[PDB]
Amino acid sequence: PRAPRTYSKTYSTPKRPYESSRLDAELKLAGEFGLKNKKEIYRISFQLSKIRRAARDLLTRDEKDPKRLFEGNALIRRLVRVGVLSEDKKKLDYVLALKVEDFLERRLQTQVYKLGLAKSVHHARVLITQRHIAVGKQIVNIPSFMVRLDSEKHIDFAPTSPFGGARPGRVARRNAARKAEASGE
Amino acid sequence: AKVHGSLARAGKVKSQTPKVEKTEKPKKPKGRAYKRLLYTRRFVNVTLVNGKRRMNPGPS
Amino acid sequence: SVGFGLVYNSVAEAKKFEPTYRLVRYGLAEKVEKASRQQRKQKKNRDKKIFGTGKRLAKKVARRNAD
Amino acid sequence: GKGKPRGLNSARKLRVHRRNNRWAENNYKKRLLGTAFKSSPFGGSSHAKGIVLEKLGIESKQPNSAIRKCVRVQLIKNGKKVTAFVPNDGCLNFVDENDEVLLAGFGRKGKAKGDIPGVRFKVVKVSGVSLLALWKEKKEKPRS
RNA sequence: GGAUAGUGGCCUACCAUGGUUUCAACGGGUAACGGGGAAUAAGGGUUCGAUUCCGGAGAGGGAGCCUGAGAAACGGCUACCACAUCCAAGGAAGGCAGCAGGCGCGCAAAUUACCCAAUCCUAAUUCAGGGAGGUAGUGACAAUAAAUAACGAUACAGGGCCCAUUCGGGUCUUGUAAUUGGAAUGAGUACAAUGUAAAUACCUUAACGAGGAACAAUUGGAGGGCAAGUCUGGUGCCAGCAGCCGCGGUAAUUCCAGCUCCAAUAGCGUAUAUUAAAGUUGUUGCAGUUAAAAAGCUCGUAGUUGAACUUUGGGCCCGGUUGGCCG
RNA sequence: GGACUUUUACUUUGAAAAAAUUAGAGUGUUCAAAGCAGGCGUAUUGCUCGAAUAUAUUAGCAUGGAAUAAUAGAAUAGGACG
Ligand SMILES: [Mg+2]
Ligand SMILES: [Mg+2]
Ligand SMILES: [Mg+2]
Ligand SMILES: [Mg+2]
Ligand SMILES: [Mg+2]
Ligand SMILES: [Mg+2]
Ligand SMILES: [Mg+2]
Ligand SMILES: [Mg+2]
Ligand SMILES: [Mg+2]
Ligand SMILES: [Mg+2]
Ligand SMILES: [Mg+2]
Ligand SMILES: [Mg+2]
Ligand SMILES: [Mg+2]
Ligand SMILES: [Mg+2]
Ligand SMILES: [Mg+2]
Ligand SMILES: [Mg+2]
Ligand SMILES: [Mg+2]
Ligand SMILES: [Mg+2]
Ligand SMILES: [Mg+2]
Ligand SMILES: [Mg+2]
Ligand SMILES: [Mg+2]
Ligand SMILES: [Mg+2]
Ligand SMILES: [Mg+2]
Ligand SMILES: [Mg+2]
Ligand SMILES: [Mg+2]
Ligand SMILES: [Mg+2]
Ligand SMILES: [Mg+2]
Ligand SMILES: [Mg+2]
Ligand SMILES: [Mg+2]
Ligand SMILES: [Mg+2]
Ligand SMILES: [Mg+2]
Ligand SMILES: [Mg+2]
Ligand SMILES: [Mg+2]
Ligand SMILES: [Mg+2]
Ligand SMILES: [Mg+2]
Ligand SMILES: [Mg+2]
Ligand SMILES: [Mg+2]
Ligand SMILES: [Mg+2]
Ligand SMILES: [Mg+2]
Ligand SMILES: [Mg+2]
Ligand SMILES: [Mg+2]
Ligand SMILES: [Mg+2]
Ligand SMILES: [Mg+2]
Ligand SMILES: [Mg+2]
Ligand SMILES: [Mg+2]
Ligand SMILES: [Mg+2]
Ligand SMILES: [Mg+2]
Ligand SMILES: [Mg+2]
Ligand SMILES: [Mg+2]
Ligand SMILES: [Mg+2]
Repeated sequence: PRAPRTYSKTYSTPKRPYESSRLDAELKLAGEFGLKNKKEIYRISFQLSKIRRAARDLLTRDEKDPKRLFEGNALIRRLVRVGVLSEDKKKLDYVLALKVEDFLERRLQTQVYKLGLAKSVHHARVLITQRHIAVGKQIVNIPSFMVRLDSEKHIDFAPTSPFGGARPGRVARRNAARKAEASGE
Repeated sequence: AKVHGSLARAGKVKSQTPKVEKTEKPKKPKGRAYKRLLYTRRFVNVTLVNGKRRMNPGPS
Repeated sequence: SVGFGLVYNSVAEAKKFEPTYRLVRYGLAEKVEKASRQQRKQKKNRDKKIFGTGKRLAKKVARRNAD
Repeated sequence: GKGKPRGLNSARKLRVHRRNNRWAENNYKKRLLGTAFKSSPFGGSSHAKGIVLEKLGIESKQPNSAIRKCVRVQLIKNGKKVTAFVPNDGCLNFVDENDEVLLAGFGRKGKAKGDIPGVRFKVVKVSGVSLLALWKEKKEKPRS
């Protein structure tokens, strides 16, 4: 007899099982941004579809309708806030446009590579997941973080690990221990 | 129709195909890296284009 | 690390407003340990079957040792 | 305006007319009559575990020519007798009479599968250890 | 009038003949507790709700009742019925649809563990009690995030490209490589402190902890629908596959395997149901000459439906909310 | 306060409207499913934003409309006003 700890799922799965075109395009997307699943694509296209839906429902209301104004704006300022929606096209008919890549480009996965720092979307994966890089002094290790535009400036290696000082790490310290134990005494 | 046919031969062909054991082969990468492998195999450097494209051809 | 702290105006006020597991935790009170939970319960349930002091039933059972 | 009453207060006639013609839908009729529970060897349930009576060699239908290795099974909740296929090369070696098998449907809503005449079920487990594992050899049948 | 806390055929006495029904009474079925709700996403719908909240009902089946503000109570009594326990054979006792735990049933579901620290509840009450409730154990029920690798160098091979009278390789890298190179990390293990009622895990973090013999990804599939072979070996209408169309009787693109390959991936197959596809239930929105389907015909009650016409036209004022051109 | 009034359907707006659920705003649970937090300094003696909004229909209530549909009226005048 406790409150239901509510949940929902975050992806949808394509109606047509075997569409070469869609499998080609999806694959290119995994090899472009360094994803491991078709789920990582499905999940984002699920977000896009719930957005596009609300966008359509709002667009059918009258202009200057109180709900259309209140919720439409919140959605637009929300999409601008993370970096999917450009400043120029800032009036929900572009959110009705949009596409998956605009969402993909904003992942901490893709940003850590984007301003150097990695020079491989995969080196970007392994770096993030391995506790390097952060935003504040706050480490994040989720490839799908999505860089919040105004924290783009704070993508650096973290106070810990190599690449940002503090230590080399038990690999290199083992080798330095092999030099100090073999060559000397 | 017939319901009491012979039953001796049940399991025949599996029992008389010659056992060939598997072959020890390079370990294939799991997860994202495998997708990478597919991407560079299917799109980056390409393979043949004999008329169009093929994926599992033997001798051609 | 983010926690929570209380500071009392005296040490009698802490000893009297604090959960007795924190006084145990710090060094300001013993952990008076007792029987298991179902142990005490079972002692209660035993003790429900007796009406009165109980020594009277020892002496009445003492007469059962003969016959 | 052929057939249906179009008017604004004939919702009664339209409802009833729908009710009546739902009965011509074979799956509405099944669901409402309770056929699931009444006929059918399973209870309506998804599976049912029974006992092996005898091992049969059903001859397949035309234009195929085979012997289809099955088992007559008597359901534990029904005592109903049911002839069930033993799938994959071998496997009829794995059963034996009086054994305890888990029959499942064939995936055709009733109805016999391919050329196996009048077999509407298939064996999924024997002796609690599942054909598949035995066929490949991941498992081994219990002692007795 | 009696009875009830009280209205009332609730009950009794007298009196009447009424009440319901094709706008479906009455009866039968329900593998029926009702609702908040759930699944399915053009819409209209279809299906579902034993189950975290609300209401109801029950405590093996019936009835009866004591106590009391409140029960027709069952972790209360009383009787019967059905179960069923102990015995010294005289008797006496039990009611898990509470917590755990067992048998049974089955396709189908976990510990006879810890605590009142929290949420709240009760008493004479700050304190006592609480299998309410919380903690852990079992737990791939559903849901979330997402490791299984990242980066150089070298050996040729290229595709580039300037030049080509012609050796060609040299820079910018595409990468297939059976020697290489140092880097990185938690999975685990584990001081410590954090955590907690006490624990256990998580978040922290000393010491450890990756090179192919791992710390080694799976589940189906590769004739069509349907994404991937006409490779090799086997069998020879057999064994088997095959939702469906169909494969197998000696060069099997469907079987048994090896190789390679495809799809989804810490998940994937199967069965049963249901929803979509389904405008194959059609209100939206079906069809009925010959494919399924107009009653042989006419009357006709319920039902559905039902021609036009009754203050229209002109005049005046008042104040709003968008939008323009200026601000 | 007295005296009387033909009946409806439709639509409008509004009240009465549990929570969780759905839709949805805000908030960087490191991301996410969630949760309803949280955010600022003099971080030695406090300052502060929140915890929205929507749907919620059929019936009943309450108000506006008077098109479209019904209904009643005066013909053995037992009609209307005074
Ligand atoms: Mg570290
Ligand atoms: Mg106790
Ligand atoms: Mg006592
Ligand atoms: Mg018929
Ligand atoms: Mg039929
Ligand atoms: Mg038989
Ligand atoms: Mg009364
Ligand atoms: Mg009568
Ligand atoms: Mg009558
Ligand atoms: Mg009827
Ligand atoms: Mg029932
Ligand atoms: Mg129901
Ligand atoms: Mg319910
Ligand atoms: Mg039930
Ligand atoms: Mg009530
Ligand atoms: Mg029982
Ligand atoms: Mg009772
Ligand atoms: Mg009770
Ligand atoms: Mg009886
Ligand atoms: Mg005696
Ligand atoms: Mg129990
Ligand atoms: Mg009980
Ligand atoms: Mg209890
Ligand atoms: Mg289960
Ligand atoms: Mg159990
Ligand atoms: Mg408590
Ligand atoms: Mg408990
Ligand atoms: Mg409990
Ligand atoms: Mg566990
Ligand atoms: Mg592994
Ligand atoms: Mg290490
Ligand atoms: Mg290794
Ligand atoms: Mg395989
Ligand atoms: Mg194909
Ligand atoms: Mg055929
Ligand atoms: Mg062959
Ligand atoms: Mg095939
Ligand atoms: Mg093959
Ligand atoms: Mg799937
Ligand atoms: Mg449709
Ligand atoms: Mg049909
Ligand atoms: Mg309509
Ligand atoms: Mg339409
Ligand atoms: Mg049709
Ligand atoms: Mg005809
Ligand atoms: Mg005719
Ligand atoms: Mg007739
Ligand atoms: Mg008319
Ligand atoms: Mg006018
Ligand atoms: Mg309203």
